[PDB]
Amino acid sequence: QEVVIHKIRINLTSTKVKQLENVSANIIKNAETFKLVKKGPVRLPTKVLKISTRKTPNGEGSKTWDTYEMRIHKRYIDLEAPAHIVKRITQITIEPGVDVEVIIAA
Amino acid sequence: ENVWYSHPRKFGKGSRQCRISGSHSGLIRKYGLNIDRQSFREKANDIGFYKYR
Amino acid sequence: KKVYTTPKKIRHKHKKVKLAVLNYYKVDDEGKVAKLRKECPNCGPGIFLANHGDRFYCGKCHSTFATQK
Amino acid sequence: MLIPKEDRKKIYQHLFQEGVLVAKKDFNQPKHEEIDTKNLFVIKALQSLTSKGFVKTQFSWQYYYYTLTEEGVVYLREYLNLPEHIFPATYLAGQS
RNA sequence: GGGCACCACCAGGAGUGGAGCCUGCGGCUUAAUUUGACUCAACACGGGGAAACUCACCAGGUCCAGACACAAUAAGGAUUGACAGAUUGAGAGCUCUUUCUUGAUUUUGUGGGUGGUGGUGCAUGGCCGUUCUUAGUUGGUGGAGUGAUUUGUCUGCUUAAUUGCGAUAACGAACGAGACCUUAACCUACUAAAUAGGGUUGCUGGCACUUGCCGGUUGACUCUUCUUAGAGGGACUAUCGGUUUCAAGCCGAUGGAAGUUUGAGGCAAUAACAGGUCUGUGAUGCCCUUAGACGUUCUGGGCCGCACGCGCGCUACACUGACGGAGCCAGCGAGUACAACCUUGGCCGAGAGGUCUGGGUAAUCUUGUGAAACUCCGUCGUGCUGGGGAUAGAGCAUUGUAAUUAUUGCUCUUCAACGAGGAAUUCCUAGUAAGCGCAAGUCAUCAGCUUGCGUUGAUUACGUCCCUGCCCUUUGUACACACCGC
Ligand SMILES: [Mg+2]
Ligand SMILES: [Mg+2]
Ligand SMILES: [Mg+2]
Ligand SMILES: [Mg+2]
Ligand SMILES: [Mg+2]
Ligand SMILES: [Mg+2]
Ligand SMILES: [Mg+2]
Ligand SMILES: [Mg+2]
Ligand SMILES: [Mg+2]
Ligand SMILES: [Mg+2]
Ligand SMILES: [Mg+2]
Ligand SMILES: [Mg+2]
Ligand SMILES: [Mg+2]
Ligand SMILES: [Mg+2]
Ligand SMILES: [Mg+2]
Ligand SMILES: [Mg+2]
Ligand SMILES: [Zn+2]
Repeated sequence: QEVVIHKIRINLTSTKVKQLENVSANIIKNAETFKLVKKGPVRLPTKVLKISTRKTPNGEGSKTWDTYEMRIHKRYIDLEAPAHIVKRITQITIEPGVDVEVIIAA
Repeated sequence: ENVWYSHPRKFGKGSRQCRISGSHSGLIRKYGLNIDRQSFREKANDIGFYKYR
Repeated sequence: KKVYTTPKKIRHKHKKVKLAVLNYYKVDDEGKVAKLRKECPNCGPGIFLANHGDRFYCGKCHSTFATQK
Repeated sequence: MLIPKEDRKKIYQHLFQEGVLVAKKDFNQPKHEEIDTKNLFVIKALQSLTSKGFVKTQFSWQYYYYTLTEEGVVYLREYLNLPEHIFPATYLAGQS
């Protein structure tokens, strides 16, 4: 009766990459099963967090450095689909590590 | 109990303590870590930061 | 290290000069009471004014009077 | 140590309610979270408790952590009045 | 004797050392100008660009944060508080003037802790640096020795490499190197997108005025080359030629995005050093200290002082320039809701900077960060000149509680030294060197520093042991705390 499409973006942010990919795949599969209009898994530029730190505590000896870094992986799945469907999706397909998140408002 | 036991320590080296040691020395305040650099190094792997290149 | 300076004069926290069953208040008859000095206007009765040469205060509100009595 | 006793009592009550206490390692802080008293005072109280058994303390990451032993609990009860079959976190409230 | 390396030298470049100025470190000075560290492996290091904080130093003051145990007061107060002015640097009750509060917390002792950017890194942990990113290290058999040990682990030739080929009482192995990983390069081949870019077309601006050219609009429709970033491939020294016991390999052409280990790193053995750090650390032994502290905390300074040494650095000695206009292109990034982040766009101001407004928690907004050095046309022409910009004086701004011992910016003014730097010595082999700016880091405010980034982009080798260091081998050794030896 409703069939009210709010236009819903699923964000998918993570560090672990393979896991994220798997999650995305799962989501896609779910969508296919439910048979909806959606834009495919858009992948955004991998933001890298860099922390340069002198390896030493005491600053004595040669001046050596360690670039410790964090990889951020950010994906978007845009669903032209209802509210109920979105809710259902949210309910099923949750894995550890990946930050599942929904915008909901076009 | 005494009245004057506080200079205004809103900002600067004195305000910004670290989470672990509570030091004002080599304080990584980037990305809201607030960690003395040594401490960060010791834990960096657990906090998601890995050496690659 | 460097040696300590030594002027000489030390100052200690005063012991307070404690006193109880103080000579404030009185009774003449027996039945009724006769208050000496006065009680606080700001707070309720039970607390009593400090009396000096045209200068008053009270301790429950640390020290907050001005008018004479 | 120099505590207005009411505050101390309040703190004790709070502890009892909890079955636990988490403080900062932050002296000069004007008022604690939850309790309407100075954090420093609370910390001092906790220390005192520890010194006469009762509480178990951890100082990790600028956060003091506190849990009550059986004896400690008993002491707290005595301080309060409350007799038996009471709060802390020694057992669940109902189903959680 | 034989190796290796632009932390060695050649062949060259850029230099530094001279000049001024920044900043480190001495020396002196000073209440105190806190401390750690001195060949490489101390000296723009302590992420150490100190205005207070930081901070450890000095002059001064404040505070207990003296846990707990046990007694002396135990309310005829234990001790807690305390406006008023003198007091006090001082709306520090710091107290002596005071005579009101405070109710057993305490407090007065005695056991007992606690804190200390106090000490000792030659008492330790962990981490780091260095021998060494060099090529080194080990054990299982078996052989040689009574034995410590040795051989394997090596004449030679290769290799960046104890890398391999070979020769062989040694055989097969492990670690280290390699492989590995990350990134930097290729994909008109896949999967993808109004948070990335285009094509047609709508409306629409201007042109020439024929159909055509540039545009502007998230109006439609469709695409994935560039974009990103998932999955894969792709290089293996490939094909050919020589050269080399026709081996390991090396040298040259061809193709190929890539033929220097494809480039760059990340990790990186055994054994160590009395290397550094007890001033990252509720990592810590012991000593010291331990309630007028060497604890803390306020306040004012100081790390920045100057006859003078060296060490990183910047700015220049101009004509390959300077100054004006004009042209006008990057990549790493980073960036706030409990705060005050980046901050376009509009108005004010010669500027700095103010204001209103937004957009952004971020491929969306700042941001195409239209960065500089560059390129074009003009003004000065080789004169301590318009090169050079120091010291200076003043005002205008901003950050903060506080700017004098200019924080920084801007405006005018002052125009010093220095015509390419002696003995010495650093760095370097390709998108490197050098130049040029950006960038975050620290950050309330300050970049001459730093980790990165891209832009412009060469000269000369592509070798050798002459020097320097290091490595092995053979030698000699009265050394073994090992030449700072005996
Ligand atoms: Mg002193
Ligand atoms: Mg060296
Ligand atoms: Mg300095
Ligand atoms: Mg340097
Ligand atoms: Mg400063
Ligand atoms: Mg300490
Ligand atoms: Mg200590
Ligand atoms: Mg040592
Ligand atoms: Mg030593
Ligand atoms: Mg044997
Ligand atoms: Mg051997
Ligand atoms: Mg051949
Ligand atoms: Mg490589
Ligand atoms: Mg952008
Ligand atoms: Mg001149
Ligand atoms: Mg700096
Ligand atoms: Zn009163």
